[PDB]
Amino acid sequence: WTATSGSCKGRCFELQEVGPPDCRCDNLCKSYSSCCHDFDELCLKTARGWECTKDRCGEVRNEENACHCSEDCLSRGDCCTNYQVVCKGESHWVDDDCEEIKVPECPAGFVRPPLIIFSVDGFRASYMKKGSKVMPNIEKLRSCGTHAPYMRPVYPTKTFPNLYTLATGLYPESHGIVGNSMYDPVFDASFHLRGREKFNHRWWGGQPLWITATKQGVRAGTFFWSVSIPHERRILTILQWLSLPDNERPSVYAFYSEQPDFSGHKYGPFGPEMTNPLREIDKTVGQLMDGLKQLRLHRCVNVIFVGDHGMEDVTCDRTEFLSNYLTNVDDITLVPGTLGRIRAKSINNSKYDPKTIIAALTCKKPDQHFKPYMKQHLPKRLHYANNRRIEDIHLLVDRRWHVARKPLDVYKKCFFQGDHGFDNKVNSMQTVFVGYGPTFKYRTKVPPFENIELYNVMCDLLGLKPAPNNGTHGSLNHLLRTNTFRPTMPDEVSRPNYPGIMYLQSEFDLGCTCDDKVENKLEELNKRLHTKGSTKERHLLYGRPAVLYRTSYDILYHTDFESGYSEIFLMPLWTSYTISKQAEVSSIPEHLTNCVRPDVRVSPGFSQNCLAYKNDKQMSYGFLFPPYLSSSPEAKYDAFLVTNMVPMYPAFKRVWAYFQRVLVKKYASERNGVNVISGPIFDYNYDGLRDTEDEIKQYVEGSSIPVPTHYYSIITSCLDFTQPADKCDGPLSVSSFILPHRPDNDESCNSSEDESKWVEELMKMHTARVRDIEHLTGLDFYRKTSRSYSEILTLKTYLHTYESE
Ligand SMILES: *[C@@H]1O[C@H](CO)[C@@H](O[C@@H]2O[C@H](CO)[C@@H](O[C@@H]3O[C@H](CO[C@H]4O[C@H](CO)[C@@H](O)[C@H](O[C@H]5O[C@H](CO)[C@@H](O)[C@H](O)[C@@H]5O[C@H]5O[C@H](CO)[C@@H](O)[C@H](O)[C@@H]5O)[C@@H]4O)[C@@H](O)[C@H](O[C@H]4O[C@H](CO)[C@@H](O)[C@H](O)[C@@H]4O[C@H]4O[C@H](CO)[C@@H](O)[C@H](O)[C@@H]4O)[C@@H]3O)[C@H](O)[C@H]2NC(C)=O)[C@H](O)[C@H]1NC(C)=O
Ligand SMILES: CN(Cc1ccc(Cl)c(Cl)c1)C(=O)Cn1cnc2ccc(N3CCN(c4nccs4)CC3)cc2c1=O
Ligand SMILES: [Ca+2]
Ligand SMILES: [Cl-]
Ligand code: NA
Ligand code: NA
Ligand SMILES: [Zn+2]
Repeated sequence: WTATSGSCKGRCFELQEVGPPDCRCDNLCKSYSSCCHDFDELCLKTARGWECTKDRCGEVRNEENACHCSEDCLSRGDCCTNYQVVCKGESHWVDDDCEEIKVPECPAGFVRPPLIIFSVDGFRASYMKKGSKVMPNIEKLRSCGTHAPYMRPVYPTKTFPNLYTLATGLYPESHGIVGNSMYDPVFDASFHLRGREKFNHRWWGGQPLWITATKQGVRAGTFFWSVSIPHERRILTILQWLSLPDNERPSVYAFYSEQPDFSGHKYGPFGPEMTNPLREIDKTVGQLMDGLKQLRLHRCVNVIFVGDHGMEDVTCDRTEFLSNYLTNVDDITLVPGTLGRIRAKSINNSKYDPKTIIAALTCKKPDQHFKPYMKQHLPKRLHYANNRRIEDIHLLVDRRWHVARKPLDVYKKCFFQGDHGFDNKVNSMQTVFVGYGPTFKYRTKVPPFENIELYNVMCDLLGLKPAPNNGTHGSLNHLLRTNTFRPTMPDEVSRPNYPGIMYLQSEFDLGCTCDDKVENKLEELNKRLHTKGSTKERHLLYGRPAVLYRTSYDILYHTDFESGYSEIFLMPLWTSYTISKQAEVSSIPEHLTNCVRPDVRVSPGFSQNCLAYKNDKQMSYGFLFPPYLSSSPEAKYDAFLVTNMVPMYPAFKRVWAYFQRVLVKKYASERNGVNVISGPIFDYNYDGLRDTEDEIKQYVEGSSIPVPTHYYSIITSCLDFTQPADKCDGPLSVSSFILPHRPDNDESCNSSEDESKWVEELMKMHTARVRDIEHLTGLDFYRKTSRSYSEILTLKTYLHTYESE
C-alpha cells in the first residue's frame, strides 16, 4: 500500500526518497507505481515542447510549460536548453571553438567540479567513426577531451552487469549482477529486466559510486531512472538540481539512454534505421552542453560519455538448439541467448549428471557455434565463476549466434536483428569512453582499457576514497590533468633465501636418475659465477617479483634462468629467462630423456621426488625453464634439476612442450627477444586469488606435491622492437596467458591434429593481464624498471586480445 493521496507540490524530483505509505516524487517513483496523484501534472509537464522559439522569447511565465523562455528562467533555473541561443543571440556549445580548460571555471559556491555521467546502452565503439557525420556534439567531446578508441565491457556483455560494474569497479561475480536474467538458488528467486524482484537490494553487492559519495559527505542520488520519464525531462532535471543552493546541490549526476541498444536489437548494429537513434542521442548531448553553458558550468563540469556494451548482428536462423544434442532436454533449465547457463530443472534429482551433459555438448557438430564449459574452466580473464548465481555449466556462444533449448522457445517467445552478451574480447561488444572537462586532459588519445577501472577515476574526480574494487588504482592516471592518487608498490612480505651448496648427492633418495657424470679450471669459477648470479641481469630484467604473502622460498640462479623456489609448494612460484632473437632451439638428447637431478642447494625434505610421478599413472611432469632453449649442452643439465620440475598431465604436456619448443622462439624472432616468467597457479576455489596450502584439492599420488590448476607465462619485450628485449630504454610490450591445467584437451576440438593446428589458438583464448596473474599468485612484477609506476600499472592491466581491426 502507498496512500498516493499526498502531493508533489514543491517536491518534483526530490533527491531524498520518502518512506511509505506517504507517496513519492523522486525520479524512481514511477518504477514502484508509488508516485503521488499529481506527479504527471506537476513533475512531467510537456506543454509547448522542449525548445524556445522567437514568439516565446521574454514571454509571461506560464507554469504549465515544459520549460520556459521568460526573463526569469535563468534565476529559476528552468529555461529550455536553447533559451540563450534563441532569445539572447548566443551560440550553441557545438559551434564554439574548443578551448583548453586549464583550470575549473566554476560559479561562486561550487566547492569542486561536478561530475556528470552520460551513459548510453548498446553504443558500439565503431559508432564513433561510422556515425561521426551525424553526431557533432559527441565528436566535439571526443576530439576535444580525452578518449580511448574503445572501452572493454565485462562478461557477460549485458546491460545490468555492465552498468553496475561501471558504478562499483567490481566484476559481476563480486557485485552479484551476473546476468540480465538470474536465478539465485538460496533465494529460490529470479531476477529479470521486467518485474519488481530487481528492486530488492539483496541482489546488489559492492558499494556504488553514489553511496561512496554520500558516506564521505559528497551529495549524490541513485543513477537509476524510471523508463517512462523522457530524456528531455532527465536533462532539465539534472540542470535544475545544478541550480539548487550550495548545501542542497549534488556533486555527481547520471543520465541514462536506452538508445541506441533498443533499435540496435530490432535493426542490427548498422541497420539504416540506426542513423536516427544516433542523431537523437547527439541532440540530447547538445541539450545538456547548451544547458551547462547557460548556467556557466560548461568549463566547470567533468563529463563522462560512456557505453555499457556494443551490438552484434544476430538473427533467429543463427540459433543452435540444445534439443539437437541432448535427448534429455526437459531435465534441464537454460538461460538462453548470446550465452548459455544450464542447471537441473528439478533440484530433487540425484540422477542428474553435469559430466554427461558437457560430454553431449562437446565437439558434437563440425560447425558447432558454442563451446560448453564447467565454470571453473572458463578463461580466467572473464572472472566468471565465483558466485552461487553462476551455473556450473556455461556455454560460450560464438559471435553472431544464439543458443536455445528447443525450437518452440524461439517462435513461441523473427523479431530481432541485433544482440549482445558475447565474450568481452569480441570487437562488436566493445564500447565507448570520452572524458571532457577541467580534470581530464586536452585533445588526448589513451589506449583501450576496461570499464572496471572507471570507478577509481570517478572517485579521484570527486576527492573520494574508493571502496575496495577490481580496478588498479593509478592505471588510468594518464587520463587526468591533475591526479590526487599517487600509487605505491606493495611492500614485499617475504624476503628470499639465497642457499649455497648445502647437500651431498647421496643425501637424496628421490628415485631419480640422470646420465650426467661425464666430468678445466677456466670453466669452473665461471660455472660458480652463474650459480652466484653473474647472468642474472640477462635473465631477470625487471627485478625479482615481490612475494606479497608470508612464505619460505629460495632464489636459485643458473646460467640460463633464475627462479623463486617455494619450500612449501615444492616448486618455483616463478622462473625468469630471456631468449634473444638470435638464440637456438636444440633437442633433449636421447641419454637425458628421463633425466631428473637433485639440487644440492635444496634439502631432500623440500624437494619433489621421481617415485611419486612413477606411482601416479595420471600425472607426469614438465619443466618451467625449457631444456630446448639451453645456451649450451652443459647449461642444459641445469634445466633437469628437480627444482625446475612441475606436475603436468600428459594431455597438458602436448600444450606446454609446443609452447616451449616452438612458440617461445617464434615470439623471440617476431619481437626481437622475449623475457619469459612462467609458473604454477593454484585456484581450487575459483575466486581468482592465490590458494593457501590448505585449499589444495589435488596432490601427486602419495606425495605433498600440490597440482596446479593453471600455468602462467608473462612474455615481455621492448615496445620499440628495433631494440632487443635485453637492451630496451623506453616502454615495454607484454602478453600473458593463464593456461588451464587439464587432464584432457576436450576444450580443443581439433586436438587430435598437430599441435600447430590448435595449441596457439587455445593460448589466445586464455590470454591474460599481468594483473590477473598477480591476484592468482600473490606476486608483484616489474619492480625494477626505468619506467614510471603509473605506466607500469597500465602495463599490468594490458590484455592482448588477438582480434582483428
Ligand atoms: C574484486 O574486488 C573485491 C573487493 O575488493 C574482492 O572481493 C573481496 O574478497 C575478499 C576475500 O575473498 C572478501 O573478504 C571476506 O569478507 C567476508 C565478509 O564479507 C561480507 O562483508 C563485505 C564488506 O562490506 C561485503 O562486501 C560482502 O558482500 C558479499 O556478499 C553478499 C552475498 O552474501 C553479496 O551481496 C555481495 O555481492 C558480495 O558477494 C561476493 O563476495 C562473497 C564473499 O564475501 C562471495 O561468496 C560471492 O560469490 C560474491 O562474489 C559480505 O557481505 C569475510 O567472511 C572474510 O573473512 C574470512 O577470511 C579471512 C582471511 O583473512 C579470515 O581471517 C577469517 O577467518 C574469515 O574466515 C571466516 O569465514 C569463513 C567463510 O564464511 C569460514 O569458513 C571460516 O571458518 C571463518 O569463520 C573475508 O574478509 C570480500 O567480501 C570481497 N568483497 C566483495 C565486494 O566481493 C575480489 O576478490 C576482487 N576479485 C579479484 C579477482 O581480485
Ligand atoms: C536500465 N536503468 C539504467 C541504470 C542506471 C544505472 C545503473 Cl547502475 C543501472 Cl544497473 C541501470 C534503469 O535505471 C532501469 N531501472 C529502473 N528503475 C529501477 C528502480 C529501482 C531499482 N533498484 C535497483 C536496486 N536498488 C539499489 N539501490 C541502491 C543500490 S542497489 C534499489 C533501486 C532499479 C531500477 C532500474 O534498474
Ligand atoms: Ca583461490
Ligand atoms: Cl543473462
Ligand atoms: Na606418471
Ligand atoms: Na579434443
Ligand atoms: Zn540490449
